[PDB]
Amino acid sequence: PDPLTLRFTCLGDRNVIFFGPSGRQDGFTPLYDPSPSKRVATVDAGTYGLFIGGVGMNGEFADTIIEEARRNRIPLTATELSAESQEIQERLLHDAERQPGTLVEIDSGRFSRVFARSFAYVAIVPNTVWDESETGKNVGATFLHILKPEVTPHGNEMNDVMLYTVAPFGNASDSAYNMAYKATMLGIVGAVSEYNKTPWGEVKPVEAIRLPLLGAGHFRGRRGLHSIGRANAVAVEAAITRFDPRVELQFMYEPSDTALRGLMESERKYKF
Repeated sequence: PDPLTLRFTCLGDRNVIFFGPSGRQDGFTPLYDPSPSKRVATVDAGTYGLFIGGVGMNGEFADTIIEEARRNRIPLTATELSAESQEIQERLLHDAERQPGTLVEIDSGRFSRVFARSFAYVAIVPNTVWDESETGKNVGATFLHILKPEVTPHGNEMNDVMLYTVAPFGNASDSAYNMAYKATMLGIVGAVSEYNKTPWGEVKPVEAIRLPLLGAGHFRGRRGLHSIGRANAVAVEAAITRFDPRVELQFMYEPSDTALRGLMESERKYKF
């Protein structure tokens, strides 16, 4: 996948990477590289039920974790990972909702074979400023996990951080959709910002985040991809402005290049 790099003055003159098509179906970008130069945390396009598994990118995350587990000789099945990830992330979201804008935490490594430590963060309490009936439930919920070495992709120490986030369903009205999308992006960037400030951030910082086009695929419903590119672009602008982060942004590939086009439009709008 060609890492196309473009500078954005609307994002404080930051370089953003937009991976081109890979050899895989629909040019799907790999979750993690076998030989990374920096610590990239990839953001799982999560489900409203908060499990790791199933289909789409979420399924690829599960397959990757399970394959590495089997490789390192651990009895980990799809149902184990689905249920455990679900349990941990349900509990953490409850804690996160008690204290919006704060990074909450539990030592999952004490009882898990997959997760060493687990975090959560919400910019806005779900179902308060929008209705979960149109967006889906647990929208904006953002989780960050330090993976155990025995499930770390490609067995590389630098690939042992992942994120998991829940995007708004596309059939939500524009007003609610855009608002939820921004809240979600704030959750991602806020979680990283807050996490890098902790002692864990001294040892295992997130130096870049690899993002899909959130809300795409199965979460689209009837919504047009253009409206999603714009929602993402504007959400990214607000998040960068809020946290002014050092973290590098990378966007995974999908055939319509909507993530790129949305931000190109934001750049054009900013520069004129």
